[PDB]
Parts: sequence; structure tokens; C-alpha cells
Amino acid sequence: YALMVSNYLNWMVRNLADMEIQLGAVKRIHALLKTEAESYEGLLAPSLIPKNWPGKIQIQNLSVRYDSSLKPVLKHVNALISPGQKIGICGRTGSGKSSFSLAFFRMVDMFEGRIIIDGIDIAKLPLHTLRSRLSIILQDPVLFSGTIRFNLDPEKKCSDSTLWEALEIAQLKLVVKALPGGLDAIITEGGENFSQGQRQLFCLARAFVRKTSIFIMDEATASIDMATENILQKVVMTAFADRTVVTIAHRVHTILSADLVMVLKRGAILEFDKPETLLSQKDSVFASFVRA
Repeated sequence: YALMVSNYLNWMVRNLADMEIQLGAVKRIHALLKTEAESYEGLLAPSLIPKNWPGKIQIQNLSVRYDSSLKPVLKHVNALISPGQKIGICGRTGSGKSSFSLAFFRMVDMFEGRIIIDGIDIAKLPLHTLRSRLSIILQDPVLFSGTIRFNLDPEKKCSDSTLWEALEIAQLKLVVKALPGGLDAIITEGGENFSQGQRQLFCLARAFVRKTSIFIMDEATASIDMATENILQKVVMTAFADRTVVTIAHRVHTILSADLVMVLKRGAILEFDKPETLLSQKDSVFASFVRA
């Protein structure tokens, strides 16, 4: 045993050093486990929520942040939106107009204000129910690996025949029917087998599949060429007629046809009226946006 002690000592010390090096990994795992979690329960009673959900949206003294210790990107935002009408949001880059779209999904700190949608505040509502009944499209098209069934309706809540017309709206049915897999064509990582505009049109049909009236179009036209942008916009307007379209757009020429245009400067609503009367004024900032 005394002969074996000399081996056992260095075995113990080397394995102890390796053990502490490897326990650093589980320390990092628990440190990432200590990240705070958003509440998904919802203060509103699940049975009190109606079976179907939206297009009217009421905004009362909204002001949102990203952190508690941060300057508010929006300051005392207050606006009423009629059901079914089309809203074109514009503002200078750096005025925090992008957070206005995220305010409807409770992804920003609503430290004051209240978003009343069809008589129901979103803050009381669960996050899953809120984010399951609102449509939204961002700058870049994020396509996930799998079939067009998985990209368009991953939960398989809608039938395939319901998916066919949804794909028809995006004008990609020629490509998808021409694809070797039929509708079972495999999208690669990020949709590298499609062009950029094609991926964005995929995202549009993906948003149509949920079939809600509130359709938020957060600067989808910015990354897409104008020729595809025009046919995309007209098929959006036809596909979402009864649907309420709140369009956050970086360029005002797209939202020239909206019912109302909101102009944001440093988190404040300068102008809330129709584009015709707004463009009538020479000193209006939206007129400067259109001219420049």
C-alpha cells in the first residue's frame, strides 16, 4: 500500500485540477440559468379572454423603455386607431419609432401608459395569447430549416388547403409548385436557396397564415427592391382589406397611401392626421420627408 500511495497522490491532485476546470462549465451553466424569465401566466383570467381575438387599438399616455435605467425611446405617446384603417408610422432615424411596433408585443418596458385593444389591455393578457394573435414582419427575413409546412404553419394548426391560398398571396406559388419537393421543399439554413425578396415574401405569407386583423408591417419594404416592393404592397393591401394595418416604415413614399400618418420626433407624436392634409402644409415635417 505504501508503494501505491505514491501513485494515488498525484492521481488525486491531477484529477482534482481537471475536476475544478470542468466544474467551471457547470458554474457557467448555472450562471446562465440565473437569467430572469418573463412572466407568461398573464394577470387576466384565461376564461375571461374571448374565444377570438383581433382591429381597433387605443394608446393612452404610452412611454416605453428597454431598461429601467435608460432614456425613454417613446414619451407620452397617445393615439386612437379605428378598426380596419391603415396607419403609416414614420419618423427620423433615432426617434425610437421601431419600439412602437414592439410595444404591442410587450417586448419593451411599459413603465407608464396602457394599450387597450378591443377593450382589453395587453399588459393583463398572457404573452402567448398576445403574441399568437398579432402579426408582425421585421427588416430581415428569417427562414428556418425544414419544410414549407414547418416554416409557414409549424404548429400544424391550419390545413394544407388553407395554406395553399396563403402561399398564393405571396406570389411564390410558381416557385413552390416548381420546387422538386412540392410544398414539402426543404428550406436550408436561413433560406439560402431563395433570393432576398423571395425570403421576405415567404415571411409575408407566414404572417398571413395566422389570419388576424391586426397586421403590423415593421419596415418590410426597406430591404427589398422597388419592383417586387410595389407588387408586394398591393397584394398586402388586397390581402388585408378588413385587416387593420399599422405600418411602421422607414420611407414615407410607401405610406403615402395610408389613412393616417404619424410623425415621431424624439419620442413625441408631432403630427397625427391623414397624408393629404399633412402634405398640404408646407412646414410639416412629413412634407420634408416626402420631398427629401
